[PDB]
Amino acid sequence: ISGKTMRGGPRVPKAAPYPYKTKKYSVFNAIFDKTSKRFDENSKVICVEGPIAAGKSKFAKELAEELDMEYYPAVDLDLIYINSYGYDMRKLDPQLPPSCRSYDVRNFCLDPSHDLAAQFQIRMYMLRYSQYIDALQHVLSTGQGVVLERSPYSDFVFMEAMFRQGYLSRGARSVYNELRQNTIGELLKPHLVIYLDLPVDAVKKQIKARNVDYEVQSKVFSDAYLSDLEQLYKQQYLKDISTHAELLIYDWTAGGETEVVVEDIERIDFNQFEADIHNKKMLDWRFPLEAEWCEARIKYCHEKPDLMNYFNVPRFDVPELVRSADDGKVWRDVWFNAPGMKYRPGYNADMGDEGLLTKTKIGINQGI
Amino acid sequence: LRSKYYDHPDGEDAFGKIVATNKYAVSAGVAWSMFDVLTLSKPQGYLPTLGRFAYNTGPLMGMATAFTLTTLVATNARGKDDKINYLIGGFAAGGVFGAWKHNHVAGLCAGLFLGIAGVIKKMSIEQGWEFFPNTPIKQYGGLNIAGNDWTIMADPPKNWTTEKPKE
Amino acid sequence: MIMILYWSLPMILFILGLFCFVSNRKHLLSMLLSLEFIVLMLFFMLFIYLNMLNYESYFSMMFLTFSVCEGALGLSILVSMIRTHGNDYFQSFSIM
Amino acid sequence: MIQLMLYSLIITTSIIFLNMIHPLALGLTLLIQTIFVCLLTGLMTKSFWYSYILFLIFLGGMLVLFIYVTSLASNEMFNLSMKLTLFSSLILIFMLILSFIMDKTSSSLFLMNNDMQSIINMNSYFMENSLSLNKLYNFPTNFITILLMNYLLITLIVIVKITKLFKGPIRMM
Amino acid sequence: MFNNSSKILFITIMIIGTLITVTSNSWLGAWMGLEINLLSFIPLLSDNNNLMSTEASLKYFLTQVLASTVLLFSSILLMLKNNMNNEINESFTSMIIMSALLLKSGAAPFHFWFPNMMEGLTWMNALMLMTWQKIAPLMLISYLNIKYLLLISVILSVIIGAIGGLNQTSLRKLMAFSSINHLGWMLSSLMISESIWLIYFFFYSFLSFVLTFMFNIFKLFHLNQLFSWFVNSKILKFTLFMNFLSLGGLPPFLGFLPKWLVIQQLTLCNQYFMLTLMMMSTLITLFFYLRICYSAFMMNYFENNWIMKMNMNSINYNMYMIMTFFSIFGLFLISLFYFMF
Amino acid sequence: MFSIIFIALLILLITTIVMFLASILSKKALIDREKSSPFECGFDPKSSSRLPFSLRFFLITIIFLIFDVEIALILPMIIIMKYSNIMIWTITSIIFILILLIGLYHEWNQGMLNWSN
Amino acid sequence: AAKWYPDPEFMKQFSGPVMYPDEVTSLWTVPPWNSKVTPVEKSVRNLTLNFGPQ
Amino acid sequence: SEYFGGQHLYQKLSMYSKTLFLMHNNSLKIYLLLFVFWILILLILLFL
Ligand SMILES: Nc1nc2c(ncn2[C@H]2C[C@H](O)[C@@H](COP(=O)(O)OP(=O)(O)OP(=O)(O)O)O2)c(=O)[nH]1
Repeated sequence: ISGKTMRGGPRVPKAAPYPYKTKKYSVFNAIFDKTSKRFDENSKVICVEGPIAAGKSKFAKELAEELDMEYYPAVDLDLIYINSYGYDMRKLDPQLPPSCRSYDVRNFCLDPSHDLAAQFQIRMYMLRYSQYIDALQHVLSTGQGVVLERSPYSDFVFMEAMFRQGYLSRGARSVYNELRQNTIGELLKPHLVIYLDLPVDAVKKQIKARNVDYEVQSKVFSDAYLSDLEQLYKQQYLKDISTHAELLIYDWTAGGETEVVVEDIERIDFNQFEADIHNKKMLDWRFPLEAEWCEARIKYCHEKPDLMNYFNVPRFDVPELVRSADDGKVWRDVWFNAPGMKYRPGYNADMGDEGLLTKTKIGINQGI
Repeated sequence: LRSKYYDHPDGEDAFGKIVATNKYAVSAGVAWSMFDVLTLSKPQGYLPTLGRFAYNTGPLMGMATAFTLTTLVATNARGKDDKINYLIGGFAAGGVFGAWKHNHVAGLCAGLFLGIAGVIKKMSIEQGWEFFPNTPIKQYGGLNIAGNDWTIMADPPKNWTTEKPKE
Repeated sequence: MIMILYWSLPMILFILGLFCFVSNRKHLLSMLLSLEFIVLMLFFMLFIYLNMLNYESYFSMMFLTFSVCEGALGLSILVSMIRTHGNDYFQSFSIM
Repeated sequence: MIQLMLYSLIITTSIIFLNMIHPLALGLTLLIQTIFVCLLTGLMTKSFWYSYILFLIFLGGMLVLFIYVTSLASNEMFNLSMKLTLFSSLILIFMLILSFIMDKTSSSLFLMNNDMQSIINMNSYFMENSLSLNKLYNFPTNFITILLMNYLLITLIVIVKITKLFKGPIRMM
Repeated sequence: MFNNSSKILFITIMIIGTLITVTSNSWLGAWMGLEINLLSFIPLLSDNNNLMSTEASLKYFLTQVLASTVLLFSSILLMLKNNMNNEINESFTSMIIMSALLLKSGAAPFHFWFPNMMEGLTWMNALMLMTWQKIAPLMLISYLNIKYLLLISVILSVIIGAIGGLNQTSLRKLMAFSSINHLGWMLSSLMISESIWLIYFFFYSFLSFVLTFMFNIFKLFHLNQLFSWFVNSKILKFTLFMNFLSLGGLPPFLGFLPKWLVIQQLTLCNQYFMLTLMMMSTLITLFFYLRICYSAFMMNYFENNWIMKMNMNSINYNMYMIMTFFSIFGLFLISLFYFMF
Repeated sequence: MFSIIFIALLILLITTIVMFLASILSKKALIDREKSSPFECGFDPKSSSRLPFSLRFFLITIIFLIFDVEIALILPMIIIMKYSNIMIWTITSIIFILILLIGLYHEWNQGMLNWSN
Repeated sequence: AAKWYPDPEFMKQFSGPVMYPDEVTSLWTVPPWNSKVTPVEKSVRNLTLNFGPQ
Repeated sequence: SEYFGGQHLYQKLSMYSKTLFLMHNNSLKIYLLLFVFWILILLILLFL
């Protein structure tokens, strides 16, 4: 909110950030370390969304730099198909059965009708969900606000747009809603959301500017498909989130300047809504007592594994998402014997890790 | 009114036995009937509620009486009070169960369930052991039950002596 | 009998208290109303027994302290009832 | 004597209390009975100290539940039951008749009133409630009072946590 | 003890409340401890995020209030006639006390409230209810010496506890009916001794302490979720579910030793007929445990494929794996235990 | 007592006679459909008075029940000061009033004494 | 040979809210999988006063 | 042999498990009323 010019200098944290990447924050940690002491005017969450290929990433980086905000790059399937040691899981796909073959954005743009599309869309929701929670931990433990490109709240638009084009089936949409309902309610909605309304014709021109191989060659980015996204952002997402978060709309800040945009944000006031307790605007982040602050911090810092275990919703009547038992055995063999997947990250000796005899530590909010 | 079934030999005191068995017929009937009218059937009105009490208790009285009569009749007719008598008794109550449930098979099979049940009861009476005997061993502590005490308050002096009294 | 001439009346009153605590009334408060009715009768008997002792009536205070807390706690749960269901009617609760 | 008539009234008010439906009808019935039970208890005791306390304690509970009755069960109905009025009035006079023709030396409770005590009882010549309430604040029973204190204070922490004041008022939505 | 400093308090005050009951040398003192225990559990049990949880906070309150109320009623009546905390020869007035305590613990004839309040509890709440709340009630029943009333509850407990459980799919509701059966074994073990009961209770809590974590750590609430649950090594998932067999009391595992010592003493006391009804009825309890193992013993399943990864808490899992290890290999340590001799 | 009850009844009879005189001594006129209508500043009323009246001091309302039941335990103090052990009486009494104050100040600082807002 | 594995149709047995559904129980539906039932926002009826003129 | 064996026994046990479900599908009041009935009987026998 207070840019570097307003403060005249870099952000001055109220107190030292808690090392949330390395130390857990359970109940007994909360007794000695309090949460509210670190919150500033800039302790907020910003979602910089827009249509496809609207230069959100460039705008976010510049924006997050002015407001001294942490910038979180948009999720991609490389986070699933590239392990920590850097090995590419996709190289293993010749071995795997066809149903378990790797699927990415490239594939979606090239064979959008494949049954793995329903899988692919749920993964994006799951990835955004985990990343979104990671931002909250950074906010609550460091007090520095975060800038996100696309929140999990906005992800159902792509699933809905894909459904209208007929790529998905009725079942896949039914499954997606149950996951979203089962999980979405546990997040804190963003303080501010910024939208970059590029008209439909413009984005179609803009996509060809990137000159990405598969996108230009693809057929998915049709007028109908791209039009569906526009109708979904404005009619369903933006109309809903504005009840909680401040909403700014620009034709394209990616093509425009950000210094004007930062000066637009700082004009927006975030305290007028604080007066009424039950006011919907920014309701989620209204904690009366210090206990409520710590509870939210504990939930995301210490109970994220619970948050990521709600995605277990059993639905087998849908045939697309089900993975056959015979494939699962084969897939388990190949997947978990790949270099670096034998053990948890940081223990695979064959990948060069050393000292395992005297090593006993595991990461926090780490897998396995 | 308080008659015990085995107060006399097997082929004796018919009126004493019928009262004893009908006692347990009514008690079990009402006990189950209370659950039936509140938790399962839930009749409405003060009259139909009695029908559930009669329905669940009535034939259950017929069973007990039938067993006593058939068991008593068999004891005299055959000339000996042996296990087959109670087996013969059980099939009578089973027959009444079918008439109650309007089911030919239910009465027949339930008679066998009841038939072998009676046989074992006679086994107990004739051999001299009990079904729910008073516990002979009742343990009220560990090994150190008199030693393990943790209280802090000082126990003031005693007032009794284990020693033999002085005079 | 002694128990009939002296202790019958409070016991008969107590069971009538329970039969209020189980009868079908729409509002949850009907349970709370009958709750401290029973407590009032429990005090009455307990006060009979404590007075068979010459000086032990001080324990009446101990009993009263727990009487209010169960009523006070009983009232708090009702408040939490309202702010999830919106109303306290028994028939509004899932039958399980 | 009035002890028997107190027996009749407490019985009578209890019969009707079983038949109340309206919460305030229950409350009025209960309030009337709290008077009688308070009166009756002091008859069979060396003092009325506890009747005062009991009366005071319950009146606190009487007000509070009206506040919630008037917020939750405000809109409800009464129904005069001619069966009930006759039945209570029928038995009430019937019971009152017995108390006049009762061997009311036999009906009196054996618990020793202050006057029922002997003249030699030296401990009965002190203040009205000195000894009885004494060991509420002496070793070792005092710790029980202390235990209540935490229990009451810990209770005071329970209500605020169950209540969650900050999430709004209470309305019968 | 999961969210705030306040939850830490309520847990401790629960311990104090239970201890006051089982250390009290009179009925009245015992009854007070129950009241202390009552309000220690409700705030732990009530959470407004769930419409179901507040309903659970109700059914428990109405039941427990009635139980303590009737319990105090009889205790006053008991010493109105005997003038002692103890009755020389047990009679009806002592039966009434027993009836309240059984309802306080949800034994068979008065168990109805107990499963019907398990819909809206977190797993950690169910453990406190299933294990700890049954200490104070059952421990006072050891004082009363009525046989037929106690005996009837056992026979109905094992029956109702088993047959009811076959029809459930909610694990929280299933465990309730499972717990009612194990409750039946306690009361049977309680008419013979307590040291068996103290031993048997400790093992029962141990197994339930384990199964609760596995559901709690992976937030499973329905049978279907077990099949959909993802685990890296199907061998690992296969072994975790081998705790249910111990909860079924199969001898190769630790969970039978408790059942075993309860039979070596019931048989020693000539209660042969009881054991027939109990042990036979335990099979039905063993049945629906196997229905859970359908998701483990078969070990190649059709599972949803939008998960490749297990996200689990360390410390709970760290303590859960240790507890599981003994739950499968704990038998050879019977040599060490010296509390049965 | 028994003296007080008699005068309690006698007073109640007397006060009862007072309106029973008023009900007769009162001028009598035909009651109108509007005369008996409620008073709400001369305009017909929108809302029955028996609608749910929202509450904001509910939390204090419960705390009131508690604080009274500790008044039951302070009142006996005086009566047993001449007769009790002074250490036990002194110690316990103080840690009774400190507990109360600490409870009060704790909630006051937590803001529970403030009304719903 | 072909090997049978627990299939979707096998597990449909466990899909309902109860193993042996009947008329009463079949009508029900499985609770939310996260076991949280968010309370539903309802109406707001506020009393009114014609404060004044009298 | 399997009429008295398993398949029928299951068909009966499941049938009872249905019945116990309805017995659990009642208001909380009914169960408490059941308890009070039990108490009243014991009290009545006490007078005798
Ligand atoms: N099916 C599907 N595709 C998505 C989703 N989110 C992003 N994409 C795909 C759509 C396009 O093929 C492609 C567009 O990438 P982006 O719009 O995110 O651009 P990028 O973040 O790389 O940089 P920029 O937006 O220009 O700042 O990614 C989704 O939720 N579902």
